[PDB]
Amino acid sequence: KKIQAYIKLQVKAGQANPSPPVGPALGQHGVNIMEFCKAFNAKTQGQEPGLPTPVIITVYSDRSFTFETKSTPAAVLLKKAAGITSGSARPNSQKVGTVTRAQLEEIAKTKQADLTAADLDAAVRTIAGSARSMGLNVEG
Amino acid sequence: SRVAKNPVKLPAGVEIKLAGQQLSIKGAKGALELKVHPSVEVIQDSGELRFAARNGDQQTRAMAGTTRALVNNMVVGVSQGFERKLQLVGVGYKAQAKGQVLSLSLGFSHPVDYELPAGIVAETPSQTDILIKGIDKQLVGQVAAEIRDFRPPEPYKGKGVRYADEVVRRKEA
Amino acid sequence: MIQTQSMLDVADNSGARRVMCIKVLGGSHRRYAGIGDIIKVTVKEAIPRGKVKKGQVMTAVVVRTKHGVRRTDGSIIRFDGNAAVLLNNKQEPIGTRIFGPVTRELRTEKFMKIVSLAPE
Amino acid sequence: MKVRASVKKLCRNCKIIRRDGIVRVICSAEPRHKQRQG
RNA sequence: GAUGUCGGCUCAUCACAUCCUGGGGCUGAAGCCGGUCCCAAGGGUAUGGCUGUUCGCCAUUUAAAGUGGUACGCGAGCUGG
RNA sequence: GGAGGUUGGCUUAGAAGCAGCCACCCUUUAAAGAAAGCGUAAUAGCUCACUAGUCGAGUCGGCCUGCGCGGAAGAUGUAAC
Repeated sequence: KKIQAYIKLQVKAGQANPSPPVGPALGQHGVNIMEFCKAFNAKTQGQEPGLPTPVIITVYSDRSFTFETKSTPAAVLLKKAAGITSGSARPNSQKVGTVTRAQLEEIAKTKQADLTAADLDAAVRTIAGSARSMGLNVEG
Repeated sequence: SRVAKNPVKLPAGVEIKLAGQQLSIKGAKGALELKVHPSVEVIQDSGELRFAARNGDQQTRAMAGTTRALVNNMVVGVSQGFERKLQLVGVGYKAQAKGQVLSLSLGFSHPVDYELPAGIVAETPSQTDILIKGIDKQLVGQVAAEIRDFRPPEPYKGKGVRYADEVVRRKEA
Repeated sequence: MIQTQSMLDVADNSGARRVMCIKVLGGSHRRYAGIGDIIKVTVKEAIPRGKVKKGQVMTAVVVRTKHGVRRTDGSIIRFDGNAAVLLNNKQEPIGTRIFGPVTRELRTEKFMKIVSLAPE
Repeated sequence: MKVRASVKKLCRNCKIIRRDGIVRVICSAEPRHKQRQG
């Protein structure tokens, strides 16, 4: 039905009801938003609960949506370890106070390193480049 | 690769009445198809056909490909009936075949009464569908086009006759 | 009336006494206008007070002429003097009371008003 | 159509056909790429 | 050892680079209207005020009041502002 | 299939691969440019890239060069052999 990955969705972990983080972002996908929350309740307590969590969603018509085990997230938690909420007006060349590799060691101790990676070192190198979205360079 | 090298491999008891100048295929489920070729070389094997060519111009290299696909369509025609799926989109539209008359409702002031030309039959399983059964592609395809050009579709509503599903584009008002 | 610059009076109470034709409406160049046609008048001579002031482009219908109207017979009705009835922006009359006779030939889709106030 | 003196492709979907002695451009995408003569 | 110059009247004929009507791609074309560009020369293509005027500016129409060539058409056809 | 983080950020339902400016990385991984292009400008989706079959001989762009007017519409009649 809808077979291509990178289907983009940011609602909370356990909570699919807040639409103004995405709005009508799942209308032509086919499935209404309310029955997604049973899938968001299947992956809780690790995916930054309370805050809206971006998650790889896989669209099915069987009232169930399997998500990729991305155990600790990085689109918002790397903002927390750097010290910002809103990134710069042009990322990685305009700066607001960046993150280095000395502070990436503590957050990457909970990667569950074969679920978003293959080994433990390249998951640190994954969140090395996962800061390269929002005004945070790789400076070491 | 060229289509003129691949053979025909005519299936299941299809009879060739070849004179060299006018090939005549006669099979079951409809018969009496025939074509005339200008100048190619046709050999007649044990169940296949190969189309050799004469003088190596641009215009004999082009004929032997054309006359291969025309003979291949006559084989499938007595084997399988050619069909075209035409759907109707819009409120107040319908179609009903009455024997050999196909009469339509298209929101005009007077109803159109389209007549089918020859041994080719239009069946309507719905009010918004046409199925046109025949024996040759060019005559099935021509009749399906002339029905379509009564009310061609629309990018704003889609309100008009529309054949096999993937034809349409749209935009907003 | 029947030509540009034809002086003709009105048959109406609210109007002015005399008007003059300036344009025959209708086709490309209609040259004449019989009974029952729309012309366009200028007001040439007004009553000391009515409703319509002197020197104003209006619109009128022609109701009596000295050339006559001709029915499907030889029988013709032929008055003396020309006469018009002013209209509004929409073609409906301005006044209240119409003076003198009219013809029955004028009554149509849009002119059931003035044949009511006519008496013929 | 859009009569020019220099026709050329605009997107990846345009194919240039020489139909009956004239260089046409037909586009399987958006119709605003249809160009006639050149 | 002469080819009578501007505007008006009368009468016209051809071009198409189309004003109207006829067929039609695209549109930032919902419908009514339009904009723009290809095909088309068959028949049509305003009465007035002011000026010597063509031109123009106005008033009122109309389906529309086309742009050029023809000694800037036409005085052994008229007028003479 | 078509990426691991991951909604790629400020922004805006939405800017997410496809507001404006940009990151253009490192990595799950036969593969994946956090995108080349369409797609609801934008959400999908379709693809493209690139990898598994399928298919079983050629294929692809450019450089010079001979002959070919597409560009090319006018006023009496074909009317620049």
